[PDB]
Amino acid sequence: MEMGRRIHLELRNRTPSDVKELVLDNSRSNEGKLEGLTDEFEELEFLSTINVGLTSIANLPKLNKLKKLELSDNRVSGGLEVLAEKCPNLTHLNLSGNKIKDLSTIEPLKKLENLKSLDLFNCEVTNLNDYRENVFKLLPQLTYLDGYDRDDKEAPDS
Amino acid sequence: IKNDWLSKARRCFITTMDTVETICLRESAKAEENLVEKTLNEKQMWIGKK
Amino acid sequence: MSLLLTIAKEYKRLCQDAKAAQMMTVGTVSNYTTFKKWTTSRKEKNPSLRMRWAMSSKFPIIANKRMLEEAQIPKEHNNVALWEDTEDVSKRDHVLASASCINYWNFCGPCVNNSEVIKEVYKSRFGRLERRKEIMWKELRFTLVDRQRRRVDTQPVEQRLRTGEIKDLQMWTLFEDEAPLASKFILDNYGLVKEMRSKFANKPLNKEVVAHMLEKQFNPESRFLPVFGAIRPERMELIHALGGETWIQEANTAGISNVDQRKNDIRAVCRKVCLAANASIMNAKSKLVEYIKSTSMRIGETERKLEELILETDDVSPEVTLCKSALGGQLGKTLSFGPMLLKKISGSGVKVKDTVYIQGVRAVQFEYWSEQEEFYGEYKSATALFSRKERSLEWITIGGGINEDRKRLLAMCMIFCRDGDYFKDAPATITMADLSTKLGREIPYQYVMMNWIQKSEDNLEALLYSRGIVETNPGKMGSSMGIDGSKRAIKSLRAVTIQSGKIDMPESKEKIHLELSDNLEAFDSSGRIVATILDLPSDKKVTFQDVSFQHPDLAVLRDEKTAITKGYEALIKRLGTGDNDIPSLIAKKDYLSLYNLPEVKLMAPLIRPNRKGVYSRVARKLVSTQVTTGHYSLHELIKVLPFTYFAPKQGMFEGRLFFSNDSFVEPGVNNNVFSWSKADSSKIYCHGIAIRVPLVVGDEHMDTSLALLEGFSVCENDPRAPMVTRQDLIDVGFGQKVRLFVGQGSVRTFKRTASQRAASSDVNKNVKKIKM
Amino acid sequence: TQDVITTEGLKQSENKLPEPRSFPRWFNAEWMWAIKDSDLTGWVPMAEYPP
Repeated sequence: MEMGRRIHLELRNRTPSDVKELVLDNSRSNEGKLEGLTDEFEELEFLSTINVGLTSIANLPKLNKLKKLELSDNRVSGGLEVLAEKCPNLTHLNLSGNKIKDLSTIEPLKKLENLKSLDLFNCEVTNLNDYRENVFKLLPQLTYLDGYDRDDKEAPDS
Repeated sequence: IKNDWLSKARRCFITTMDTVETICLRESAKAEENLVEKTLNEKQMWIGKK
Repeated sequence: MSLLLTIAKEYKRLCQDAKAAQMMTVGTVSNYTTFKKWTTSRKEKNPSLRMRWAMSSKFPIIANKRMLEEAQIPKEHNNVALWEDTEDVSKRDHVLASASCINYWNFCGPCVNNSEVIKEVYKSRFGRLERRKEIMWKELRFTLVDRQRRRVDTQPVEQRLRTGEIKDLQMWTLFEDEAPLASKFILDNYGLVKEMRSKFANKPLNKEVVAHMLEKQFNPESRFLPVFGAIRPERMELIHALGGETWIQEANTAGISNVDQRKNDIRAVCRKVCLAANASIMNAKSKLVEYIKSTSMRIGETERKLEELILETDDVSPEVTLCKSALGGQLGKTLSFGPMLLKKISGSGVKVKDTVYIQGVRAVQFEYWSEQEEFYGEYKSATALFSRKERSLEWITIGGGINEDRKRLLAMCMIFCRDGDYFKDAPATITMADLSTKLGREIPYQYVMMNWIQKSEDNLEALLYSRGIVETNPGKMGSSMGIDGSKRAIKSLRAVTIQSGKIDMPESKEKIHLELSDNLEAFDSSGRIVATILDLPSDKKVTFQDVSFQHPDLAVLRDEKTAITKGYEALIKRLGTGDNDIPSLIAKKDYLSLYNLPEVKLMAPLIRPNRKGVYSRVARKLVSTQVTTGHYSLHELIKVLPFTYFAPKQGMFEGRLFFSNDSFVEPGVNNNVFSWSKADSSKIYCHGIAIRVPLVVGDEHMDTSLALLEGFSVCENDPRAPMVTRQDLIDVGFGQKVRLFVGQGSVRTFKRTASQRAASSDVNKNVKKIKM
Repeated sequence: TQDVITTEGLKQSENKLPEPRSFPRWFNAEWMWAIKDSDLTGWVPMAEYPP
């Protein structure tokens, strides 16, 4: 459909200030750009944008209470420093299915001191040599990677 | 009209080329071989009396 | 926005006038078309001279004003005039300008985000370029090419449609808010509309241009041209650069945009159904219609119904002609006689019976026309222009290129006209066993002789010998044909002229209705037999790919997969509107009811009893998650509801949900047993069988205005019900009335209850009763 | 003949040479992957061992 109508539909007369969860999967976003989001969303604690032909992160407003994000199936590449200012209280992030080439694009995530788990699957970076270890050495605060901690410790359900 | 057409006198090239290649392709087909240079150099065309 | 207010103020000003008010008030909207002509009427005798004269002027292009100001295009970049404030007399909303402006705009003007959309707009021309890039040119030669003037098609096109069907495609892919009431075609072919819609939605484009280009996209350009060699659209589009009357540019173009294999497959399928439906002597016709309707085939990505394809096609072949007759399609004025083609240029006649003794004394009646009659003919790589007269072949002029084909054409033509002594006194060899009733149906004499000639060459030689042989007079040696189809000989067949160069094919843009008999004999408003079942290959075995013969008799699968497919059809049959159904229950979040539906109870025995409980727990769980949140995948629900009959138990879930027949379904990934795609969300592929899902409720992928159209229907007008938006249709309750603007100048009333029964069946049944 | 040649403009078949190329930057990655141990084993067959 379209993020505008999809959102207006999910919001069954509810103000954009009392929700704790939101979903936008299987929609489309013009120019691969977010459209309709603002800082009004304060109580938001979860977000999911999947298979929406997305390619960048520029119109993302400031969200503090956000603590979990999902951007799978899109083609994002390069923009990963906004997270240190908009969602500094973020813990879980996932990017499997996006365009990621090198590690320099990942470095900014070090500033997310609240980061706990990260998920990188099917990306070009994964096809390198000794990559789990180099990432772990870059982001020490991290413990879980793609659902697996150092020593291949499977993470619990939730 | 005379202006527009004179400014388009370049048409003669088309007609002359068509006639010449209408003679050369026809002469070349009767023999199933590339006979254009020979036709151009050799074929004699009566052009007057003297 | 404010623009809306501007439109309303303009309408108000228009209505304040008196004349405009009259013309708007009276009549319907169609008058617009009329008004569209009385305005902007001006032509020019010699356009070339006018354009050249105009271009000299300082400002030969009218242009928009506000767009130029917005784009910061000044009058003069650098001592070069571009435009000057003025108003074009006719438009009154434009300003003169010069051509130089375009160059400036082209080199430093406003740039759009992406212009790759043009590749979709002109897909035909980019296809032309892509095809041209794959042609390996070999070598120019010179020779007198033999060209035959025949009708052909000059554009490779997929899914060729009619003008009526296409018009909805433009409206339903660009202007949905003003789409007319849903037609049969749009409902049937919804994958194509979705595919076109996605490319041209939320885009800055001139909509009219795209619509016109889709019109050309779906139009196979038919032309009457001279032709040489094979006949394929891939060549005819550039024939001008392959050969003329005196030269030939050899080139291999076989493997580009294959369009002949699908025509071949369609004809093979028509042959198969025509040969199947000959078993029922009393009701062959009805069986044929049912057989055609319950069959489909895949074209590229989409799956299309065979009935529509037959209507669209233009294959003038005996197989297709009969099928087109049964459905009621009108067809060309083209006869057939075995694997031969004919076309009556002139003449007339009337049936006249004559006896033929098969062996000793055995009278067999055969009918022969009685008048002069000219006929073009066409056998493989050969052609003719023969004529008959009162049971005699007056003459035949052939212009083919092969001896064998020439002989076969001559023989089948002689048979066509029932000339020769053999028709008077049958050959000794032919017997009464083969004369008739191979399967209880009489076979006239001519088709007996045709089979005789095919059986053995010696019979053919005898038949040709039956036609008198004379001595080749001087000069006529070249225009003579021996028994071996020689160009010249010392003795030759009587009145059999021969020439070089194919006889030009006639042409006629006529459409004749033709019925068919109980024995599949196609009459055409007169005695003529255009086609029959006794002019088709005897039989052959073929493995058809990407086809759907969803009919019991025409099936090879066993009772197990058929039972599962039937169960899934039944489960999809409860997806219709009305209370106590899947969509309504989902709206009421009553997932519990789904577990006790009748069709799941019927389908439960199949489920593997050893681990029925464990599977039941997983599928009973997933539905709730889908149901409660409001984010669900209808296809997964249908796939996993059969397992929700039994009581949950405890156990480990490996990943696959088996049946009792060693066939499983994995929850999420498409497999042979159950498949689908997000592109065409209106098909379910169960063991390679297409099950159409009705369009009564949208899904996250399929969600759009179309996925609900079937649910709605028209009803008696009630002015109390509300007037809603097109988008709000999703939210209306089942069995709730609502008024709605439709198309242009139509306000109707729609009730969300699906009532579209089969019309053909009821009419047929009622009409049959009239004959008792 | 000579006229045939002059007509077709036949000339010896020029022998082309392979164009030179630069340093492969991806051989290293391929090599490193080759040094990895895959999930599956025993692709190659071998004979037996006598007494």
